[PDB]
Amino acid sequence: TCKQCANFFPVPKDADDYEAGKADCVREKEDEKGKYWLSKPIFENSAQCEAFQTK
Amino acid sequence: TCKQCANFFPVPKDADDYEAGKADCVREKEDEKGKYWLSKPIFENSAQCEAFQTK
Amino acid sequence: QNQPHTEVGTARPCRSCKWQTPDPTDPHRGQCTANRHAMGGVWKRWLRDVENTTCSRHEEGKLSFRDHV
Amino acid sequence: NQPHTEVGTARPCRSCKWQTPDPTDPHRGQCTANRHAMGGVWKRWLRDVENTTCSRHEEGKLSFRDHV
Amino acid sequence: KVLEYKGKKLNFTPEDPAEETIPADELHEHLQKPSTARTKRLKERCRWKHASAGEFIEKSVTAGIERMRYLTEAHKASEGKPEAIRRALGLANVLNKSTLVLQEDEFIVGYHAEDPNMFPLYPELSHMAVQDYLRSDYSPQPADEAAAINEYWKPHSLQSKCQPYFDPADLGRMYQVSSMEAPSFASGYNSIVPPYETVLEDGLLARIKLAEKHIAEAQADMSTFPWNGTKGLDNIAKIDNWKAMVIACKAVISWARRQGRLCKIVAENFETDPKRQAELLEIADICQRIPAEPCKGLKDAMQAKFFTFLICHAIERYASGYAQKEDTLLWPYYKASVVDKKFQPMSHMDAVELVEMERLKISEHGAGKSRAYREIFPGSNDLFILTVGGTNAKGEDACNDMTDAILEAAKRIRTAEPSIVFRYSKKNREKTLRWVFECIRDGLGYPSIKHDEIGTEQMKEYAKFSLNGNGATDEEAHNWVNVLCMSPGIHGRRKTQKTRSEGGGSIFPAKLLEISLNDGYDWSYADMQLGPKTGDLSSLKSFEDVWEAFRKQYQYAINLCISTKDVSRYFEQRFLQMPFVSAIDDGCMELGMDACALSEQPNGWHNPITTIVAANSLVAIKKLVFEEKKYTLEQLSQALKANWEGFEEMRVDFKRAPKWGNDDDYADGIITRFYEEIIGGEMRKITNYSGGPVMPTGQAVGLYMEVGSRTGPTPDGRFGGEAADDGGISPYMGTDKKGPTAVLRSVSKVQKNQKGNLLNQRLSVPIMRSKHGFEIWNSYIKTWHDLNIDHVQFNVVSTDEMRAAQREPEKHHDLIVRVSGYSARFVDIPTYGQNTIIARQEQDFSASDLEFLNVEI
Amino acid sequence: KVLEYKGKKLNFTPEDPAEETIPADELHEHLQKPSTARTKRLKERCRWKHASAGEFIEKSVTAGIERMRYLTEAHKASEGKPEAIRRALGLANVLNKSTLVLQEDEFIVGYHAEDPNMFPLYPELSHMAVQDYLRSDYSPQPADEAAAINEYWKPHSLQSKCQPYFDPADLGRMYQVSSMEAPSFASGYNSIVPPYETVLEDGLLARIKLAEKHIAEAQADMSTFPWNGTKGLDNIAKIDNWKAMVIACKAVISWARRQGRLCKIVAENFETDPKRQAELLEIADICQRIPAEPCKGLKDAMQAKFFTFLICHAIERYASGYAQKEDTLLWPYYKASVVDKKFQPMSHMDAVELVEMERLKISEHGAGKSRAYREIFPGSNDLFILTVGGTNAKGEDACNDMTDAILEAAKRIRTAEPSIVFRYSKKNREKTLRWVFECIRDGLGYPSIKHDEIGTEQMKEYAKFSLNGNGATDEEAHNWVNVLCMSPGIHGRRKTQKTRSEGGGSIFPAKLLEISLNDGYDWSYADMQLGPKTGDLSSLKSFEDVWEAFRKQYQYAINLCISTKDVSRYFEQRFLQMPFVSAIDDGCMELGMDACALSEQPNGWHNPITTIVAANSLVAIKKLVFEEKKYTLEQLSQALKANWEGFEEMRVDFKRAPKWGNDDDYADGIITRFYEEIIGGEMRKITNYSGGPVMPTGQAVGLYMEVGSRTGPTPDGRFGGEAADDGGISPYMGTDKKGPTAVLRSVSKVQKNQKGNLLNQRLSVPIMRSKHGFEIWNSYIKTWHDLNIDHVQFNVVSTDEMRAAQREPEKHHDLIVRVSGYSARFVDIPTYGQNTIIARQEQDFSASDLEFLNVEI
Ligand SMILES: O=C(O)/C=C/C(=O)O
Ligand SMILES: O=C(O)/C=C/C(=O)O
Ligand code: SF4
Ligand code: SF4
Ligand code: SF4
Ligand code: SF4
Repeated sequence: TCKQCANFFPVPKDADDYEAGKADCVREKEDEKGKYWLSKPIFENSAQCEAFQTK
Repeated sequence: TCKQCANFFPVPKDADDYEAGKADCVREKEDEKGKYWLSKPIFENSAQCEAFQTK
Repeated sequence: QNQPHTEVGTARPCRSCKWQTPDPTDPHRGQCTANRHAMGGVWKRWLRDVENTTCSRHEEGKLSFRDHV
Repeated sequence: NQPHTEVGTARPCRSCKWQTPDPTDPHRGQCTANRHAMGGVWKRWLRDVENTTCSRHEEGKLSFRDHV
Repeated sequence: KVLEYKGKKLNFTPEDPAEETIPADELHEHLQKPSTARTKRLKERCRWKHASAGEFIEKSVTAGIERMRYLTEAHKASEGKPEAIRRALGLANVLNKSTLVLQEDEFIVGYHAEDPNMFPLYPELSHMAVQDYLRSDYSPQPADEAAAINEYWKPHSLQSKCQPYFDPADLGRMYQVSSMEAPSFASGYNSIVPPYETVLEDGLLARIKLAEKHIAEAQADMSTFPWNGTKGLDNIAKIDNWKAMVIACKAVISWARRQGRLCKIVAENFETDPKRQAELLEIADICQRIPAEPCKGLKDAMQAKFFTFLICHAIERYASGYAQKEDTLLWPYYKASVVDKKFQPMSHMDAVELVEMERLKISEHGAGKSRAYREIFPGSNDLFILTVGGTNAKGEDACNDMTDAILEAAKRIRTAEPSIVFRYSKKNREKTLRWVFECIRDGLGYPSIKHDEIGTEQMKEYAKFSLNGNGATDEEAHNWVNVLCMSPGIHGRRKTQKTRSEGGGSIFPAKLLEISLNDGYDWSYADMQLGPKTGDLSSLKSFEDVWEAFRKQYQYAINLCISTKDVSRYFEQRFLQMPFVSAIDDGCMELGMDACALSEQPNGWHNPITTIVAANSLVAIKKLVFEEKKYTLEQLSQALKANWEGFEEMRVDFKRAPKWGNDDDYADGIITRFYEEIIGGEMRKITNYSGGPVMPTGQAVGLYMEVGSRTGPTPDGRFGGEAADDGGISPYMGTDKKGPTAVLRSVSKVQKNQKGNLLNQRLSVPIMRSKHGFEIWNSYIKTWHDLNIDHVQFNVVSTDEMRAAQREPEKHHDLIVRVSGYSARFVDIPTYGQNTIIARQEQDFSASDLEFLNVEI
Repeated sequence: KVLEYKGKKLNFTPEDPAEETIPADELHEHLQKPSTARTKRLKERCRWKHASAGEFIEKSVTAGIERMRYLTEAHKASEGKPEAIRRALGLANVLNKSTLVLQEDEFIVGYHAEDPNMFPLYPELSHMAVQDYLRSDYSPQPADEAAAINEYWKPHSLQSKCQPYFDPADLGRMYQVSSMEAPSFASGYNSIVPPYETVLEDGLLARIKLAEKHIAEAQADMSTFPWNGTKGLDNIAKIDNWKAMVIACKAVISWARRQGRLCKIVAENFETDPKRQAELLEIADICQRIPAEPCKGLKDAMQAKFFTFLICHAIERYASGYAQKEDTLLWPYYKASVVDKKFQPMSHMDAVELVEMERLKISEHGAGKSRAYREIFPGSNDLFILTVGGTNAKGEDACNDMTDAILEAAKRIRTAEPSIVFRYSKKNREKTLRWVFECIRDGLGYPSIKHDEIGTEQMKEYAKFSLNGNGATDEEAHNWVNVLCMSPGIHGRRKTQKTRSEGGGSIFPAKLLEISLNDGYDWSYADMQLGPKTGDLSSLKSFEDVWEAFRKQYQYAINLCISTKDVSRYFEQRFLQMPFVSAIDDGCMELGMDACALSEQPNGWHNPITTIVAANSLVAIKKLVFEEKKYTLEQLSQALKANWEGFEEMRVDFKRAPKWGNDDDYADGIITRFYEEIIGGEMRKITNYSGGPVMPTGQAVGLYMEVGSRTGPTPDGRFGGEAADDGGISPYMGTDKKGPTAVLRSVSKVQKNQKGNLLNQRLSVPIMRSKHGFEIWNSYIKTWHDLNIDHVQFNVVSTDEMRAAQREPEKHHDLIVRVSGYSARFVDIPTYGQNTIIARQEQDFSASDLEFLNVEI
């Protein structure tokens, strides 16, 4: 799981930090101040989170 | 239950290595070559072994 | 009386008093800011123990930043 | 008759009586099976004692008198 | 007002006539003018993380945990490896596994925590600081994991390594922050002057290639016959250091590129505005090429500056400050982008908007410092102090259009941080001076003015003590910036200051005076022996005896102050290596040494805070107790122990005694000796790790309020818990009645053994907003420069505006005041500090004042 | 036989007439004469732990676990502390939690393992050695805990610290032990010369008081105003070292006193014999006062010596050897006890019995060394080499009654270890000389003879290179002992060698010549490139080309050897501190430095083993290949690849080429150039950690067997796997055909660029065991001294007794033979080594031989 999320962007092959199956989990978040985005390194085989949107 | 063994010799209070309840467990052994003695530091409340001599 | 005294395991510690702020270096210590002169001075007292200390002026709560130094 | 690589051989160089562990790295070995008639023990080095075997493999261990 | 000057009638009416229709108690709410709509939105949406009284102003600010977790993981995995390589691996793990943040309307991107409302923590520096964070309402979560991290790091923490070499009584005295500031190893507080120039010119790929070339050469030397054991073993530490640099630099490049990748992803998948998408793609390409490659334009330079700041001040290690020569550092890229339009072509206002965005990004930088330093900078995130202006190597004016862009952005956006320091020279052009005055007349409190020639001569003097003989050259000596608030230091590709252990930290004369009058026993705060037993009251028979008692107290305290710093440096270079900072330093790269081990330019100093309170107390003791025998020392001690209760007449007598800043010959005579013979003279005898002297950089920076609360009543007439003097050479509150020129002449008298002193002055608002004021301000600066005073800073805020702000904070949120050494949002300062700021005399100028100042209207 | 000398008739009939009634094949089984019944009982029940072929001879010998267990615990608990204090804490934990052993009939008590049949292991040195032990039949138990201990220690092991700084190919070449001995960091092998004098003179309580005084002075200096950062930080490492010294010394005192308490307990609760009870009480009181207090008598001195040896060679760290000037060190206490009868009154026979008991205790000392060093000392526990004789500081004879007591105990009790070295001078009295000849004529192999003047001049020359200018004085230079087998080094309270990293390790010229003839590729053993590609055979057009190829190989190898040793020392002083050794060294205590950091007396050296095989091969190559052009280099290489199969005529031709030890002008000229120009010449170019030169100490020590088995066929006439020469300068076995005097002249020709060269000679049994033995042996030694030869050692055994011992091993248990630098029980030597020893030429003295020696009957 945690692979067909709309927030799952596989790391390009040419990237300095590329590993087999690694990806960025990029979300969009918003509080009273503004709207921001969070990019955390995850892998293709990883646990999904509460909000899974199918790609 | 390691206190009333006949091989339990309390460390003197004046000794450099004295601690509360510390003692020497001195046993005698013998093999084909000769007879020797072994002194291991143990404590008053400690696990007993197979060779517990009463009193 | 109004000055701090030692009470072992007190129900009203300096830690929960609104007049106290933790020490700038050691969180086990404290600063008692309950001696507020009429001319604005905050005559702090040092607290060696914030868990077993109390005085008559103990008030549970927490002051806003405006009321501290 | 020469040593060869055999993955997971049933008789490794480790258990052969002609072998003694390398003086520095126990993963390596010394094959002492080439004993000249004039007394020389012409040892050969073994990179791997776990996946190596030859025809002269004999399970056991010589006494120290038979080693160098 | 109206001033009669040489026959002319000077009318003090605001330049902008519409200011006559704005009420005086809300003026500063109508001065901000963001250059573009984007910077206005950013100022409105800004995530301020100001701290005061030891807690954070906003309930949304909370500590992060990602840095602690990943550093702990890397440290557990790197056991047995060289400590420098272990530190490089820790930074690499943090950078590789950290969450990156991108906010709306941002152009300069990047953050130092996993969430825009958070800040990182540092369990490797001081375990007591993390422990205080755990007991706080803004603790990292989950709490049990953070507690396990702190328990794991405690035996390896810098505090645990430094503490075994000092008397526990000494450390107990220090940690109270009453007579001496706590050592940096106990708190984790720090500063740094990063060599941005190397990053902007060379790019990290070049540094990696250089380190690899050095590594290969060293290994070949190690394999060269015939081997020499007395020389070859030197290569081991060099190879360890260079491998650490390679690891750290590769990690930083990967980190910046992952940030750029996040930009591209948000452009292609999350953002709807095509203009915003194009901007995000541009930023993504920038972060792709920067900082791996050299900078080609101004946007490249600013992004590289921000990345380097994040690594050097937040990620690799905590370090307060924003030290940099921003205009000189950015000028080549301004000329490439704005003047020549060769790469990243922009206009001057584009650069103004860029500097605005930089100021806002700094305004969003929460500092994960300890409680002590969440107390002593009220109304601000942290200390962020940049330097502009000055002179170049050939002694010519260094002002340029980039200086004007920085000053215009700071005037427009009205943000407290970062504060600005302007090195003033007579060579400085008048247009930039008009911009500096524009910032000052608006009440921002910055730029503070520093004497350029004094700083350059100081740099030259310190360079002589260099251990390897590679101190700053006479040409390099002109390139200096303030390290944190007040102390000059070299900026450039080499020889910059790398740690607060080199210079920094404070000592408080007021508490020392109080305990000198009590045989070294602090009865007022801790009820404990705080100093040596200099003598009981019966032993202090003459004034010279009190003088010598204070001298003994000062010697003991300052010795502990400098020795703790030098021990901290000893253990920093061995266990707290900064391979990234070492990689971007030409000296560290050439010599294969850690940034803390190598020290080519000495800059040792310590800050005397609350000096003027002790000085005025000494003057009053000499006047009334000894010379006139009006009161005995025992009477004074009885009254002080009573907090002047029932001794009010005596308290007023001591208060009205001659004070500093009135051009009084009696007070100034004693106080100049106090500054040069004791404060500077005794501290000068100490030598630091770099082989240079340690000289006083007087300042207060908020401690004057905290120390005063911990200090008891003083012969100066202060009650117990009353605030101390605002600035190191500044006159005490409501003690100056002779006007601004008299204060200047008193400050002029002390010229010996001081590396720096801070003067805080409050100027009249009507004169400043009047057309006449720039000429008066320029005249004051010119007189101050001829006076040879080291520094001056100006606050121009009506008490009415401040009183209204106290009553209605939400209405007055825009207003900014200056505390000593930095500027703060008034509504975020506690009432104690607000009242110390209000009580500062608003100086009015007479005819004789202008005549002394040589004003030509 | 009967030899006629200058008209007088010399008949070689045994002194002891009963020797005519003892058959020749069992002689040495009837020579032991223990002085008392107690030492006889100890000799019969002795727990020998002899080793051969990499394994232990007896199945009762097995590894211990207590040392690994408690060292691991202490190391896990001491994280974050200074490494020296961590090492002191590890030693303290081992000493406090160890099982102490007391055996029957013992007077000198003490052990280094939890069981009298066991030995400790060293997971902190080399993880590969512990892994080899785990795979062995003598593995520590429980096995899983020992494996977990090794897994914990691997990242922190010294091997893991040294290996990252060398090409893995280079280290792979070293680790084969074929052309270069493996570096000490890879094996854990080590040596030391303990400063027993400090322990025996001062007692550890004095050292503790001294260290505490130094600590207090350093801390007070650190708190002295004004602080100096360039000087005060030097106190941190000194305070750490002195605190480590206090910890280690208190632990050792407590450990010795607990041993004495075990003695008293066994006396009061387990022993029935009242004589034994009184003896145990005496030993208990000794262990109470010793080594806490200074020694007062001979028994005190011996118990203290043995305790210090246990700590310095087994417990705190592994260290081979028994280095000490035993007679000089023990003489004051012998004079106090035996001569003056002031404390512990004894007779001379009592001291003889004491030294007997000491020799038996050393015979019971199992060495937990790695497999490589369980291979190369066949027939012995380890290397134990003490030195007696020599000259004092004034140059006068150092022989005394204690020397004769030591030699007499070695004569009656027939134990292989410890071996004895006798520094010979013309000043040496004739009474001691006969005691020396008494030992040699019995075939014990020891005492070996060393040139006193050469060693003293060597100490002066090395002292000139001392980095801190504290080299040995001309008076101190007379006090020197052999470190292990052959290398001189200073003994005393200061400047003694503390680690093998200073000097030691081997390099093998025979394998180097083989790979010189094969472009650096070892086809015979590993089928791998073992050295640089110096050139193919067609490129070696001249003999000088072969010479230069060998020189390049030798340079590569020797550079690797010395660099590995120096890197090992760097990491030893940083992570393997020895605070106990530092405490008993006056220099380390005075300077507050670790024993591995300070090096006041340089002693760098390396051992060329298998030199004569390469030298004879070069002589044969020049003879037949180039000068006579009888064979081409390609023919010779083809023969070598065929192991001389079908090339027997060529093999005999190369064997019949001129060889070393026959006084051949051609061979000796080439070989002397080989010794002085290459073996010594290239090595001295290299400078070690201490700043001194590195000089060759030629010796074989059994390695000759192993390296010969790993070396392929050589142009000297060897088949593949045949053993090499038995000494540094000895002629190859069976190649000397001109008598002993020719061997002497040949050996004497080499005089330049050597630190030492081992000479093995076999003398005829009837001549040595006759009443004429002493005169002939003394004339031999006198001529050998006048010929300026570095060393000589003798074997007095007939081939028949050795063959009988090979056939009937269970009936020749007391046969002792000499291998190279050490003596072994013949029956514990593998058949390979036994046959190499048998093949040594038994020399006989002609009339002209005695005439050359100036023999006067
Ligand atoms: O680092 C400090 O304590 C101060 C620095 C400054 O004011 O420059
Ligand atoms: O340690 C060695 O290799 C040799 C030592 C000696 O012969 O003294
Ligand atoms: S962590 Fe959640 S948001 Fe991120 S990729 Fe997995 S399921 Fe999607
Ligand atoms: S360990 Fe065993 S023998 Fe020793 S005292 Fe305890 S029970 Fe007795
Ligand atoms: S309980 Fe009393 S002493 Fe403690 S903080 Fe509150 S007011 Fe101060
Ligand atoms: S299996 Fe063959 S190659 Fe391996 S050790 Fe035995 S004889 Fe040697």
